[PDB]
Amino acid sequence: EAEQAVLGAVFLDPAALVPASEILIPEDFYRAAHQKIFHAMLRVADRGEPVDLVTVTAELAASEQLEEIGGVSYLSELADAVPTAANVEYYARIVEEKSVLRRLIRTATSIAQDGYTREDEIDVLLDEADRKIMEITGIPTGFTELDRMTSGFQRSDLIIVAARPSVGKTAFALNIAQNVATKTNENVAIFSLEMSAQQLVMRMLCAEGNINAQNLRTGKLTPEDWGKLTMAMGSLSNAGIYIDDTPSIRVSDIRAKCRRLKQESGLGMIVIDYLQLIQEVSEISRSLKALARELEVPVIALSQLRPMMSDIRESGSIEQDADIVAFLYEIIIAKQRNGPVGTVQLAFIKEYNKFVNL
Amino acid sequence: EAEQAVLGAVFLDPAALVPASEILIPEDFYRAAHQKIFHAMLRVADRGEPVDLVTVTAELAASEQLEEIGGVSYLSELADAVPTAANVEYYARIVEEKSVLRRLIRTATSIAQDGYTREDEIDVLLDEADRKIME
Amino acid sequence: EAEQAVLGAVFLDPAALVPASEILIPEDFYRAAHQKIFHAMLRVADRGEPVDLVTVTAELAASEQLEEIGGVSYLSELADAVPTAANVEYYARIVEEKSVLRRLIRTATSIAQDGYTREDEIDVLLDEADRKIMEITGIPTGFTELDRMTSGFQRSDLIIVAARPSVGKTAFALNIAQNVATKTNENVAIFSLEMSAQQLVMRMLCAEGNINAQNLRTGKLTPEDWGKLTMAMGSLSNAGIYIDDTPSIRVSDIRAKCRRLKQESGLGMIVIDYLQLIQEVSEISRSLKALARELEVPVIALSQLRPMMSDIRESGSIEQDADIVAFLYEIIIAKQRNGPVGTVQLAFIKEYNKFVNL
Amino acid sequence: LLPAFQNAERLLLAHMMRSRDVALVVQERIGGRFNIEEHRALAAYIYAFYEEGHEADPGALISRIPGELQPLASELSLLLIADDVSEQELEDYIRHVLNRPKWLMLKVKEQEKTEAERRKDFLTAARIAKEMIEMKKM
Repeated sequence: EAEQAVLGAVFLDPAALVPASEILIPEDFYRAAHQKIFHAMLRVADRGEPVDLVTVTAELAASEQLEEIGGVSYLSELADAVPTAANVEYYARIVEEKSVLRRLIRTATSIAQDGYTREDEIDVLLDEADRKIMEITGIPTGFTELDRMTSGFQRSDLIIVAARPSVGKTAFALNIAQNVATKTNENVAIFSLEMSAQQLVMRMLCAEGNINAQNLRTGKLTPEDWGKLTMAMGSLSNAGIYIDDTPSIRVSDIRAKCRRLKQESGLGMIVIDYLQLIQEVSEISRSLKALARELEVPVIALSQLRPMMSDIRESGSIEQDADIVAFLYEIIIAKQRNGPVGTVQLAFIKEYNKFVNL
Repeated sequence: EAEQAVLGAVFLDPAALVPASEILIPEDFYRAAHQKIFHAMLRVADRGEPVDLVTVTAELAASEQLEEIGGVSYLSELADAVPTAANVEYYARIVEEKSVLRRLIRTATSIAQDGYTREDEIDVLLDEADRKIME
Repeated sequence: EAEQAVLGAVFLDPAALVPASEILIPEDFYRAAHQKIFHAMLRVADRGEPVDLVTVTAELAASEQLEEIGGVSYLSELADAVPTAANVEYYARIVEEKSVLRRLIRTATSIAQDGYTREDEIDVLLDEADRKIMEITGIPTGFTELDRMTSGFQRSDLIIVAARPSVGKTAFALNIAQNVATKTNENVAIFSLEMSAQQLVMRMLCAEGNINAQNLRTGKLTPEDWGKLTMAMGSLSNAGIYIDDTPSIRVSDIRAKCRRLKQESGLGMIVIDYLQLIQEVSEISRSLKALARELEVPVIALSQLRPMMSDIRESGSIEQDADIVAFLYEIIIAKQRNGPVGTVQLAFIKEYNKFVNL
Repeated sequence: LLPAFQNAERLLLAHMMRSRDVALVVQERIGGRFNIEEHRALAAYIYAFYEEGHEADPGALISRIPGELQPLASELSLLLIADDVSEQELEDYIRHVLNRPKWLMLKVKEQEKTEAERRKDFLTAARIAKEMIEMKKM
């Protein structure tokens, strides 16, 4: 009995027939009202024409279901009984499932009794009683040209830019974003999810001062690179960079540290790294959909399985929890609902860690 | 009380399922409904989608836990229950204890009614507290 | 009458113990006595030896059931009275209908009651509901010696063309996909599994119109990509090239995309992507064949992984039902029963990735 | 069986039974303007304590205020909250009480609206919907 909730919303929009008349038909309605209602709810579109209960109050009183629906009481009490206007589809589905019930009854019930009727024919009775069932906007990047051919980076986005084990998803977040927190003032709450921050603070500074390739892990630096490290030391600890690294948990480490700081710093981005060993995937992936809804700002979520949508389409929501899913092969595009389909190229080096421009 | 005015925000937001399964899961609900309300609250917005009362009335009516839970006679009583949908936190950090009341009561009522066992192997009941009372 | 006399005739022959039990296995009777004779009529002659009341009214007496079935009261008669044992079928062909029900009863309710005692499974009431009820011609390939050394394709064939990756894994599901669609007027089915849905279009706009080398991946395109494709952009979703948008689609997830797309649209062929994505592996193989066969139109099923081969005949039978089995690394075919199995001649231009053939 | 708003009006007769500089702004905000028939005089006994200056507490106030207003204001102190209050919980009850009246504005005029139902009017009686549906859209 979703029907009750299924019919009374073509008033709230009111063009809540834009998908509702792009989906089902009046038959699904059991009661002689709802059918001949939706039947005369499907004569508008001839022009057309458009949408109003009055265009139906001159329609169900014209073909007299005026005395054959539920009376005046039952007409307006549809506008009065449906709240969540953004459903429709949806929604109208459960009725087709109440009609999936109907898709079986007067099909099987026919056949079940056919051992007392078509007795007789059988091979005829077979292949028929079977063939029945045969149906800029635009929060920054640093290389300004990258908040453009896609257009940000904006409020409420699960911006996923993924790659294989240590290719792009590893340090990609240490590139684009260090121009949203260090360059403009839209601060962060970060999580290192391929290492501790002690190793995730040792990967981004490589970009500044042409440093970390001699290296720092084994030794130190050469004379002129200290006078180039002192020109790269004060844009991390000083900066509004506040990462978190906490071990095997579900998801609560974010929100246990990302609720108090809603009022303090400002929150312009929320940061996320790798996926497949933080202890399936969607109860951790939807934990970021209604988060950018509550905190209200662009967010980065780098997952793992090519990456195409298909190969991360079984190891993550990704297509759904995020319309936007860029990649790291180049930053391969797939599904965008915010800007034009212009593709781009910036060359990657693989040592000093820099995606230097074309 | 700490439960008898909870679910409203999940309609008022309605995508307030994230601060729910935040510090919590679908089990922290004794009252026979709230649990499989929340289990019917997860896999629904596990699509999808996000959230609205109706989409909740779906999988409950599906698992016919609307013949088994009761019906719509609560939907209007819980849509109309919350006088401000900013408590939320809260209230999931004040209603914790309410079901946390019995995290070490299950693991203690055991050993008490289980003096009637290790007698036998005696000693060993040390390390059940180490990995059920302790945590 | 049809069941009552159904023991007496083989009491009389008695080497007519075979022709009926062929058509009827031991689980097709009813009355809790005649089967205790029927199954017993099978559980006697195992030497040797063979079958008569002597040895029949003996093993029932051995398994002590002769005072549970009747004793020699209803036993003297059936042997004595039945006039002829020449029909013999019969019986296993006229009382077979009660078994046809005992085969087509428990399934329907496992669908119907799945909507009451279950509900409580979602798609299982949709699909395990659909489980136990059973219980050159020429189609333009578009090349030269792949069209000349293959024959067809004819209707109903289940093909399997595999290779070692990048070379011939996925560089073909676009080739005949624009050589039946952009060849003859029909609405075919072109899938995408390994690769994401429409990222495959930013791969076939690299083959049709040939735009990928200027680069299609650098910003925009050189003054050499323009007067090239719009005189034909009104010929891409107008000429049968449709694409699928769904992740973990098993075998029971796809037939419909050819069940309602051949009845109402067109569908002259079903181009698909590799098995390892569309998710032990022989009954499923007797469902892609039993799909290609159940539609009368050829089907592609690309696979993945001294002198020897067999290493695909090994991984679960496979090589017989999917009759034609090809092998690339290589452009030589390995198995097909249309006639000859000629060495294919094709190309791979990297840039256009196109097939200029000999 | 207490409804939604009845407690948002109580988001005052407890937030000013325990904090009165979280009550001076109510004078500015909810005059009022109050909803319930006995909940106006309660406010009328709240702001008048702010002038004399004595020991303000949960239960010291609720005796000023003789009888009836105690198996009511005492039951307004058998509650389950605290004194950590937000700026967007202060900007929340702004609508709540004073606007529950506007939920009424789809009842007493419906008596008229539904009496156009009895005369079979659907020409103009099917317009007040816009002066209802798209009246709640503010």
